[PDB]
Amino acid sequence: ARKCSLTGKWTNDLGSNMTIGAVNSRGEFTGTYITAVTATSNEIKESPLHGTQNTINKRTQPTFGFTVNWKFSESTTVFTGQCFIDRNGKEVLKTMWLLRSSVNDIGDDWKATRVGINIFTRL
Amino acid sequence: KCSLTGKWTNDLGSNMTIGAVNSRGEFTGTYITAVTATSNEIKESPLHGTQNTINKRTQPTFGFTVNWKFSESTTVFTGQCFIDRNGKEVLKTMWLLRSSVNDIGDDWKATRVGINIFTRL
Amino acid sequence: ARKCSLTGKWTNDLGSNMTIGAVNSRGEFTGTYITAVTATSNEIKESPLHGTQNTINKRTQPTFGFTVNWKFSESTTVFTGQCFIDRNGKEVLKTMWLLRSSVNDIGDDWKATRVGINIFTRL
Amino acid sequence: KCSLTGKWTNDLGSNMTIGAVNSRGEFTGTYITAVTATSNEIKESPLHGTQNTINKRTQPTFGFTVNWKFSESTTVFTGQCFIDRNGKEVLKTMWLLRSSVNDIGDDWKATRVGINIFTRL
Ligand SMILES: C[C@@H](OC(=O)N1C(=O)N[C@@H]2[C@@H](CCCCC(=O)O)SC[C@@H]21)c1cc2c(cc1[N+](=O)[O-])OCO2
Ligand SMILES: C[C@@H](OC(=O)N1C(=O)N[C@@H]2[C@@H](CCCCC(=O)O)SC[C@@H]21)c1cc2c(cc1[N+](=O)[O-])OCO2
Ligand SMILES: C[C@@H](OC(=O)N1C(=O)N[C@@H]2[C@@H](CCCCC(=O)O)SC[C@@H]21)c1cc2c(cc1[N+](=O)[O-])OCO2
Ligand SMILES: C[C@@H](OC(=O)N1C(=O)N[C@@H]2[C@@H](CCCCC(=O)O)SC[C@@H]21)c1cc2c(cc1[N+](=O)[O-])OCO2
Ligand SMILES: *[C@@H]1O[C@H](CO)[C@@H](O)[C@H](O)[C@H]1NC(C)=O
Ligand SMILES: *[C@@H]1O[C@H](CO)[C@@H](O)[C@H](O)[C@H]1NC(C)=O
Ligand SMILES: *[C@@H]1O[C@H](CO)[C@@H](O)[C@H](O)[C@H]1NC(C)=O
Ligand SMILES: *[C@@H]1O[C@H](CO)[C@@H](O)[C@H](O)[C@H]1NC(C)=O
Repeated sequence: ARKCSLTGKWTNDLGSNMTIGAVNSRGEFTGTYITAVTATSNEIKESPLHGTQNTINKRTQPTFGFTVNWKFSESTTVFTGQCFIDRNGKEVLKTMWLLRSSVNDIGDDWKATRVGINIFTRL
Repeated sequence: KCSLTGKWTNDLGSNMTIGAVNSRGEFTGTYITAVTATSNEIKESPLHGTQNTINKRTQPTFGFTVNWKFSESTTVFTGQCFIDRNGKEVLKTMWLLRSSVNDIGDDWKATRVGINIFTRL
Repeated sequence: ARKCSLTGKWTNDLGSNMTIGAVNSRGEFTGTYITAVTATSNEIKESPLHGTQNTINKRTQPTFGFTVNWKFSESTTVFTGQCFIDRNGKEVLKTMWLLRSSVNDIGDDWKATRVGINIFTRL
Repeated sequence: KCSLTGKWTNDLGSNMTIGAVNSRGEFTGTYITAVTATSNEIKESPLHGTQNTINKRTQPTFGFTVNWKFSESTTVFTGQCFIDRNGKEVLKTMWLLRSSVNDIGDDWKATRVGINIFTRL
């Protein structure tokens, strides 16, 4: 089997793109995310992400997580999922995400977390 | 003025340390979990994340990833740092726990979800 | 060990309340929910809920699911959890929920779902 | 005009039928899943839920619970029925799969999360 590697430029059906740089010996990587959609009402900007891939037993399809530090919103998104060789032999990232909104009041914390999936292929 | 830096615990008795948050909002930390979904022995594990600095909010949101050192799994946490008028701090978060599955046909069952509330330890 | 039963009036820390009726032999139940808070700009009203308790292997601490059909918004929330006898011998419902907002456009689907917990105790 | 009533399938080839939706928005249905997290043999299982009828929207939200007949688990699904200019419908949902745990101490790991997209026939 190929190893599924995170390093590279990725896209989803929507056409958001993200670029992940080299993954270091501690499993750390950095990258940038450019979303095609927003919950905000200002200009979208390219935002950094930082995360780690899990290296336990050196799996060829490893899990990973990362945090996107949005540069245009007070929110944060975290993604986690796994790098798979898909049925067609291509790498695919199968992820899920939580988008945390900023709320003014701790009484509103209950409504601040949205959840979804995101599936990425190489661009 | 709600800062992520410090030692934190939850009601379960898991603890977390977080270091200085740099001017880009990056921090690293450790997480020692009281419980695992695994049969392995727990080991303190590193975390890395960022705090959101847009508009220098006093109660910022943030995310981090815990890179478990006794499992093939990864957990992410996101939430917000609340600070009351005593200056008591609370991090209210939700997490996704991603297990490693051997086949892509099992991906659907690989992601668990929950909350974790942390106070200063 | 008591059987943990869904039937009864329940509250959470926030003071939202819920009443669940008799659970039938097919494990169905009906009730009502009054939420203390809301994410819409709308006026809050008591709303019905309908769900089932799982009765496989007649467990004393069953899982269950229910849908709240909000009467004051176009939203729906589903809750699922388990009815435990807690360490102190009280019943407790430990649940998680998904709150589905109505969006006007399919392209907004990605952001229509919030997630949370709710812990109920008998009122 | 987006109606829930019908037989539905997803990319995995799970199927679901939903019957008539009454004037209170209630419906019942069945779910035959292609996959399971369990080691039991899958059996068709009943589902019950409601469609939201406030402002009688063309693309209403709805929820339902699947009462699995081969597991101690329960799944809830919630989402929205979308209908294109052509009359082609799709149900975009997310779900929580609650496992049964023996002790309240394991509750934190009992809830899995996912999506499911259904189409007609
Ligand atoms: C599930 C969804 O996820 C994404 O691809 N998403 C993106 O690429 N961007 C949004 C991001 C929001 C950045 C926000 C900052 C803020 O608003 O605070 S986080 C997940 C979502 C998606 C949305 C779509 C879509 C296809 C997909 N998808 O392919 O997964 O088509 C129209 O909208
Ligand atoms: C919801 C729960 O969350 C946690 O605190 N959790 C932990 O501190 N540990 C587990 C972690 C699992 C490490 C695993 C690596 C692997 O297994 O693959 S991730 C979230 C959960 C929790 C449980 C409790 C509690 C308070 C909280 N809480 O505040 O988060 O009191 C009684 O039990
Ligand atoms: C986690 C949270 O959950 C609830 O209690 N929730 C409620 O009782 N109400 C909201 C409901 C919203 C109905 C919305 C219709 C619409 O807006 O579209 S859905 C579950 C959530 C909660 C919020 C709190 C709190 C304690 C808890 N809790 O104990 O879980 O203290 C002050 O705010
Ligand atoms: C995300 C996933 O979800 C499903 O379709 N699912 C199913 O139809 N079956 C599993 C169910 C198992 C219930 C369990 C009883 C028990 O084990 O306790 S609940 C949701 C999931 C899915 C998987 C796929 C797919 C498309 C989708 N989808 O559209 O959601 O194509 C390849 O595999
Ligand atoms: C993603 O990359 C493609 C090709 O580089 C480009 O045409 C598209 O606009 C990019 N998406 C965004 C949101 O920038
Ligand atoms: C958390 O720290 C406390 C006291 O400092 C300690 O007794 C407890 O063992 C720690 N929890 C874990 C899982 O290490
Ligand atoms: C919960 O019920 C108690 C009545 O016992 C009531 O005082 C409280 O306000 C109720 N909550 C709501 C939202 O009605
Ligand atoms: C779904 O329906 C199709 C035929 O209509 C059938 O071939 C398929 O096996 C069904 N799926 C399951 C899981 O029963």
